[PDB]
Amino acid sequence: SAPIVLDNGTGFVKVGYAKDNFPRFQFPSIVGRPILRAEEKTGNVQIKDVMVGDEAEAVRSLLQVKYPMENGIIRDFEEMNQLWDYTFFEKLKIDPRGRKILLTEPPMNPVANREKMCETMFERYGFGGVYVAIQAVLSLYAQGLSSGVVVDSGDGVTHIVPVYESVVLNHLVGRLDVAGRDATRYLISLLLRKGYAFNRTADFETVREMKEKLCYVSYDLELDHKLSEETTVLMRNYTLPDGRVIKVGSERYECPECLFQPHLVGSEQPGLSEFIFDTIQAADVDIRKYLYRAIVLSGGSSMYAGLPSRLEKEIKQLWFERVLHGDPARLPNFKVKIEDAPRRRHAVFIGGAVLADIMAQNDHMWVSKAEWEEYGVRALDKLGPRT
Amino acid sequence: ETTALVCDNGSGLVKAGFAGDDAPRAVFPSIVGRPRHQGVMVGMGQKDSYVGDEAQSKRGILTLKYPIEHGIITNWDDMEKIWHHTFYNELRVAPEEHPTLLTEAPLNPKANREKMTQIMFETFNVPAMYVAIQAVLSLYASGRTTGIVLDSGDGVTHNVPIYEGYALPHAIMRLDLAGRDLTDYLMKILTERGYSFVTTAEREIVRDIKEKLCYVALDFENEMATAASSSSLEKSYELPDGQVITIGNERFRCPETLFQPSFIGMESAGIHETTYNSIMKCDIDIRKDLYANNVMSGGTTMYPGIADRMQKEITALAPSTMKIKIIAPPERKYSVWIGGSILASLSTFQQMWITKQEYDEAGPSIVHRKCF
Amino acid sequence: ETTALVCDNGSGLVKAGFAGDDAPRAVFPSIVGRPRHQGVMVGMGQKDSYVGDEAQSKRGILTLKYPIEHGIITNWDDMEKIWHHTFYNELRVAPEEHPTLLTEAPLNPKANREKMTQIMFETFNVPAMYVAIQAVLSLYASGRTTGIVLDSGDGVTHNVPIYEGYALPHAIMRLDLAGRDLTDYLMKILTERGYSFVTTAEREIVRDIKEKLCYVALDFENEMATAASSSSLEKSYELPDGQVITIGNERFRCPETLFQPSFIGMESAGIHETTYNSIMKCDIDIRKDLYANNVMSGGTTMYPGIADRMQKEITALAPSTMKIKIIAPPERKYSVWIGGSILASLSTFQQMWITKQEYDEAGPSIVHRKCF
Ligand SMILES: Nc1ncnc2c1ncn2[C@@H]1O[C@H](COP(=O)(O)OP(=O)(O)OP(=O)(O)O)[C@@H](O)[C@H]1O
Ligand SMILES: Nc1ncnc2c1ncn2[C@@H]1O[C@H](COP(=O)(O)OP(=O)(O)O)[C@@H](O)[C@H]1O
Ligand SMILES: Nc1ncnc2c1ncn2[C@@H]1O[C@H](COP(=O)(O)OP(=O)(O)O)[C@@H](O)[C@H]1O
Ligand SMILES: [Mg+2]
Ligand SMILES: [Mg+2]
Ligand SMILES: [Mg+2]
Repeated sequence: SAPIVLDNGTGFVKVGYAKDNFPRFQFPSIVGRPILRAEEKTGNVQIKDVMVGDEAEAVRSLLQVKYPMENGIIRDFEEMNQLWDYTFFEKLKIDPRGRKILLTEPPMNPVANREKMCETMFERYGFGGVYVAIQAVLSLYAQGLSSGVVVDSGDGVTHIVPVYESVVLNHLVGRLDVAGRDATRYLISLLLRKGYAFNRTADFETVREMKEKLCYVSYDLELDHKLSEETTVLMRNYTLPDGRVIKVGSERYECPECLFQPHLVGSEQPGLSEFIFDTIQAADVDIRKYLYRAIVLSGGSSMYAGLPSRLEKEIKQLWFERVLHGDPARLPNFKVKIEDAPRRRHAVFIGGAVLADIMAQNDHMWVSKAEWEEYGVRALDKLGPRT
Repeated sequence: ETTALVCDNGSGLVKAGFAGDDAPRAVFPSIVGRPRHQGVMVGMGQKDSYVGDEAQSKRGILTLKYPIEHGIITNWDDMEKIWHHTFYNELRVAPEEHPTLLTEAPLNPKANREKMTQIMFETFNVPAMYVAIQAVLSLYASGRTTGIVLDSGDGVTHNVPIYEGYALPHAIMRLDLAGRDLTDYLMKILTERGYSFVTTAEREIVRDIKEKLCYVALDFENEMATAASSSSLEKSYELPDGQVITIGNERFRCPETLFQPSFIGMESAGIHETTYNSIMKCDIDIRKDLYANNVMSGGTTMYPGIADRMQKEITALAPSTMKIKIIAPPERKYSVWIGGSILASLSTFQQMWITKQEYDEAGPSIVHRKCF
Repeated sequence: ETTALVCDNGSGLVKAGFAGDDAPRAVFPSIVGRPRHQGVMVGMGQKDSYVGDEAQSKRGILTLKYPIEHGIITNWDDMEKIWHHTFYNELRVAPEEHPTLLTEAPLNPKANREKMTQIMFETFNVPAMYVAIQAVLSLYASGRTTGIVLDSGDGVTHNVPIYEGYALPHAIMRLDLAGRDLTDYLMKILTERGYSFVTTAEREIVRDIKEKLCYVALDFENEMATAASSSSLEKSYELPDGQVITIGNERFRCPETLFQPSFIGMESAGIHETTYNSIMKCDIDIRKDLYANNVMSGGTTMYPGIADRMQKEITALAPSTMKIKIIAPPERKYSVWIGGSILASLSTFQQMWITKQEYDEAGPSIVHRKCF
């Protein structure tokens, strides 16, 4: 009946229908092959040939996990085919031929990835409709706003896109190659500082949950260095699901610091706030307020504790240092407002669900199966002529 | 006739309204905007084009264009678009029930007359219309039967000496220098301060800079020499984006282009040499009153202190044996509209309109036969 | 006087060498590299900042950033460091003896020129110096005196028409599209093939790729249609790593921005239309001659096949009765330097230097009363 919407994110998969509010099902984009190591390997129920999704992440102890998507693109495609099969056949267990699907994709992906993903979706499933939309416009839809710049930070890659009054500035879209996965890798290294080693595959998800529960974004660097240098209050105790406890100190505020200082992970690209400032400044002089006045955080990786406050303070400070050249006279004449909606993690899904019935009931807006087969790959231009 | 409409299709601004009134309900820059960014977002009905105050408000994304340049028209499609805007949006009156008054500068090519009159005929089917020169209304607004005028606008500046109901056609000349060229030179001189303005949207803010932070000096060499201690003349302008502008000698350099056109590669007589030549080419018996019956009109003459400089300069060129005066009404900008309304308010002007019955057999060429 | 020095501080590269010669003594990128690793290697004297060819050699670890932005210097400290490096490494002559010569973009914010001459007189003690626009040097390079110079480099591009004797300042057009923007757009479109370049050293690698494997299409839609069968437009490159890069229509898509600025979202007219407008602004007495001579100069204009498309499109815009030729010197990269050397070699130029003796009592503003 209602069109289906799919958000195949790098670290998670969300799926649902139109008019929905919260994602119907969310599960990591993982594929589990069976493996036997030096564990106890209790035979809970059974181990099948290929286990993916919630069952995979639950039985992860006895299986190795491979991530089909890296850096926002699909590395190995057979595993990702298994992922769509799982999602369509048991997560929703409804697999008609001819339904309408609205896909998602970060802005500056290779053409081949999107083209062959659409080809797979057509041929292997036979769906009668398709549409691929940027996550940024969906994030904009989530709050119903029309003008403003929205930043999306996920597991794979963080991107920002400025939109002013229902016009997407395709020549100023952002792409910062630092995301939650890089933060997790830096967390693993920072734990290797002390002596703890996480070289298994389930340990990756373990430390991901650790960073989920404990790590936080600093608001004042020198204050937190003083706190971690003189006081032991920052120490937290975390017990692994295996049952072992470790000590975490400065790692809590040093893990997500790589987002703001990418040189920690060996990235030449500027930090989050600096990149946002450059993107806003490169725009025309007329829309600069509405770019500053409405900055919307989105994505799972933006859920860091104390991130909106640090972002607002840092953007104001950087404006003061870069424009006013140290003059504090005109500082109180600046209006910046970072949006921090509670569901900025599923803003992409919410925007996709809204767009599902925004443009429904008229198939002449997107691509059909016949049009695809008789205009080849080049038929995939009705969606958008983005750069 | 119920009501009479008068409209002066000026190069930058368009003024329209019912005759016999004082406040124009239809004033807005002659701007046609089109979305430059091809990529658009589905929904909310992205309009194909924008015109008027709406276009000015959304100047950030569009690429605004001026249908009129130097007075000649190049964008007749935009002409019908803006005329439709004027007739329907902000007047709410059906065009086919009221007469219209049209204006333009002298020495306009005849084909312009033909096309404007012909589109007035078919595209709108208005009852009747008349077209004349802007300077005629400029003088008629003041209620003066004789005196030279200087109609400086956004794209046209022309001098029209006027006798008792007539004029000396050998004595009218029109100068292309106007607000557009002033804006261009202002950009070319503000590139000094590091400020850059290339996009049309930035042209629209350069125009505001000129409107609000410009004045005319009285003795350019002396004041430029004393500007070496640039402390009492520099001002501050707040750009829309949020920074500040420290305007300097360019706040008075750009309007000086009118007096000396040699700074824009225009080897032409100055704004006072043109007046001197025009009056000297007039009759000897009217040199006396033409020396002291000059008026200011249009939006270009809003410069503070330009009247005193113009008066003293034309006095310097003129013989000192007799007195010189200047007339600068505080409504120079709407003088043309007021004159048009007054002329259409004439008790006996209803028979000088041109209804359908003439064009039903005559054709567009008869406008030069009677209308002027 | 022993000799003379010419240093064209371009946005990307610096061509410094003695006058009276056709081969530059030293040409190298204008990059100041500072390492981003606190893990100092104790010993073997590695210095805090790297400039010149050493920056290119060690770009694997430094953070390369140009000290010129669109022809405007913004990091005067690294500017003076570069000048120090030049004078006492690649020239090995103290500036106290040999006078220098500099080049400046037209319509440049003159605070740049003032600070330039001030800092040179302060920290270099040059006996004398001069500043000239690259356009006049480009015109002098071919030995003629007519034509309009299309000088496009790393920061900005500009056109300055000129007849025998005197130039036409009101017709000078300048656009910021240049080699840096071309490299940026090439990097932006390379990610559509899966190849990602983010670091500054990667920017240099992409710039080398653009040097080696780029050309301008004769007809854009025709070549795009030809791109249906990936036969001839497809080439390969060898990365310094050892990788292999496959390049397609991006070979000719990125130089197209010179003619379609909307590709990178810059509202403007392509350089061909800019040249056409600039020549049209000239009077009828001068364009009949300026059409024939079109001087092409700069690093960007070295593209293979750009001259043919330039010629065909300029004749497309111009009336069909015109004969237009494009000048394509095989030494266009150093054309500005050769023009400067020729200008300095003339014995009729020693009179209008800028000596310290006149500078002391006139201050830094003398650069405006002397040069132009
Ligand atoms: N409260 C939190 N604190 C820290 N990190 C969080 C929090 N919530 C979510 N995250 C991070 O967000 C990530 C999930 O992001 P999500 O899967 O929605 O992005 P994505 O859709 O994969 O991005 P893309 O569309 O670019 O692939 C997780 O890897 C997790 O580390
Ligand atoms: N307050 C002001 N101060 C200075 N100049 C002004 C002011 N208002 C308008 N102008 C100038 O007047 C011009 C508008 O002229 P306009 O009345 O539109 O002539 P026309 O009606 O013939 O097109 C603008 O270019 C602007 O530069
Ligand atoms: N052979 C070439 N083909 C195409 N582009 C080139 C070539 N050589 C140099 N360039 C471009 O020209 C630029 C250098 O221009 P340059 O002459 O240094 O201008 P400027 O002196 O104003 O910096 C470089 O950024 C490069 O991208
Ligand atoms: Mg996402
Ligand atoms: Mg007028
Ligand atoms: Mg140069």
